[PDB]
Amino acid sequence: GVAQLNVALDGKTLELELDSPAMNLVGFEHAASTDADKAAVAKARAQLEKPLELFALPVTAGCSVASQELRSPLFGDKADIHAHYQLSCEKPELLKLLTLAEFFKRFPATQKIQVQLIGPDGQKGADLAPASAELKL
Repeated sequence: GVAQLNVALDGKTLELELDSPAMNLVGFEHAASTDADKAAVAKARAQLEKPLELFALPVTAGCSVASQELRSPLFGDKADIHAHYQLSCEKPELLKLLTLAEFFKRFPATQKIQVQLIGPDGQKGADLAPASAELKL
């Protein structure tokens, strides 16, 4: 139950890249057949489309979404989910702490998240888990 997250904080710009097996987010590795499959896909799509909620960005930072991409056949019009987010924060000084607590609540099949961070300070790695879901930005 292992996802990657790449974070990049340069000034106003916050970039988030999630790479996860479909299993963690949707509950299965096939394309969507049954009603129960189509409803799990739609629940995951709706959640991944609200990144300020899923990554619990603090409202005080003034974060807004400039772009977001879901790359998977599950989310196209016709075995890995990629989710790319470009955010812009009016007060990025207030981004002190990234919490994946909400990601773990909304996708409880995710047991561990490997985070890479890149910032004016350099590169930083951490393994996050429901137990310790926080990372100093």
